[PDB]
Amino acid sequence: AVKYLSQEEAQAVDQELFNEYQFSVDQLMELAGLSCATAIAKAYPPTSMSKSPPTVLVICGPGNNGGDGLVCARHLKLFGYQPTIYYPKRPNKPLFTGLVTQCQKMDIPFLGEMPPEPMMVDELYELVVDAIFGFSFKGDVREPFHSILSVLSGLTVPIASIDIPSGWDVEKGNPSGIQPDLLISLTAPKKSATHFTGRYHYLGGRFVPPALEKKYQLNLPSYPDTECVYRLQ
Amino acid sequence: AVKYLSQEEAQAVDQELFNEYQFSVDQLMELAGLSCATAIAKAYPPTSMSKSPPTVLVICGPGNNGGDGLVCARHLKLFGYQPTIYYPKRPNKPLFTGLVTQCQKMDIPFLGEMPPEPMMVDELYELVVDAIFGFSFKGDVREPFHSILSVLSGLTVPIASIDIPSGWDVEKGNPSGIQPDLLISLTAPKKSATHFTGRYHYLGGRFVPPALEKKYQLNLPSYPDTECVYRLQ
Ligand SMILES: NC(=O)c1cccnc1
Ligand SMILES: NC(=O)c1cccnc1
Repeated sequence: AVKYLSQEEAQAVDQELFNEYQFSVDQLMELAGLSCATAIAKAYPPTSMSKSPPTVLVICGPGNNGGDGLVCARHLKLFGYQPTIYYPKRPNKPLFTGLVTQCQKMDIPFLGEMPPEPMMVDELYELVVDAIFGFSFKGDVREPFHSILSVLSGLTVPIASIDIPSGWDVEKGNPSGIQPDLLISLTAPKKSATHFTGRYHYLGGRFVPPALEKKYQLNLPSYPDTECVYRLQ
Repeated sequence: AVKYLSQEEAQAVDQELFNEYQFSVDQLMELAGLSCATAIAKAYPPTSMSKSPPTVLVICGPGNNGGDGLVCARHLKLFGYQPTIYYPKRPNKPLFTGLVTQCQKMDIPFLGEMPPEPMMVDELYELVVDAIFGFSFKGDVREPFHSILSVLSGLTVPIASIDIPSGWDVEKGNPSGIQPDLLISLTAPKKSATHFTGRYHYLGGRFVPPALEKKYQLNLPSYPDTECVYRLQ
């Protein structure tokens, strides 16, 4: 029975990965990101899609979720998707700088603004990746995010959330939030992930050292062969 | 027809990845490394192996090949292998520092010395990963490497080379060198890889931007679905 994490649990575990075990943020983000694009490509394969190539909106927030998001975009390009990225609040740090520019020399479009009504989103993108807020977030959804979140939960087309449905109280979830169709739990799943309603819940981040796994008695599922994602249930 | 690279070609391409496209060395090394452990796990699966868990020697040199090597070790642990690492000449830089310590808190053994005769190697390890020298190397195999290379080409058990069979003149190859059974070409394959004799030749490093691919007219094979490795022929 794979454990779902308290907010403090996760941040400590995260803590070790950078502290004791010395994974750089570069490293794990790439894999977080790779896991994401993997999950998505599996969930919703291009063959099974309605356009060639299949369009996806990646909506990246200001912290790390954004990061994973950007990686994910780029791998999904590689995987055959035609992503567009909207990245409103960008911190001025080489990491995020780097990932942006990577995406840019992938001929990945960035949008300067969110289209205002969900119907136009639905019309321009087959899948929306929610890269806004992750575990460590603690309410106070400032603009423009409230406004995007607002649009998002109006969509017909499905949303893929990275780690957390943005704006779900990380433990509470949110009865009235956005209800994404795929939730890629990274590292371990989060208490909120029990409120998850949709059709795909992959786990990702094949990097937990078994010592860490036995520490925070995670009972991780065995990933198959060489995969970096596992479907749940 | 996938192009095999001149030494200068590769280093320029590499050059762009860090320059124009701004991939950090952290990033691409992880994927290089992940590709490697992938290739190996596929080539030689634990089920098909003779011990449980299947032992592997990873021999890491002083430059980047070593790096990929160390990553690879750790992913292969994750993949179900029981690797040991011998890492004689270690540069004092946080990158390599980091990867070591990662491996260490994976309960991965490091050897203090190379066992002297290949028969003992054969007896203690089912597969030897050659993480010594890559493309950019330019002869003058200094000790202890000549001595290890010497042991290596005496082995019964198979060798997996990362990017290059260490001590093959990167273009010439080496008729009388080590003759590894799996060669994981990273990014693109190298002129020497035409002299390759053994049974598995995977290509790896799913990160080439198609602009780069069209630039250095690489004609890369399409990786399947979400894989980070392709078997050749
Ligand atoms: N965003 C990440 O890289 C990450 C790292 C560890 C746990 N969860 C997510
Ligand atoms: N060692 C690596 O990360 C690498 C990067 C680019 C090309 N080949 C190998």
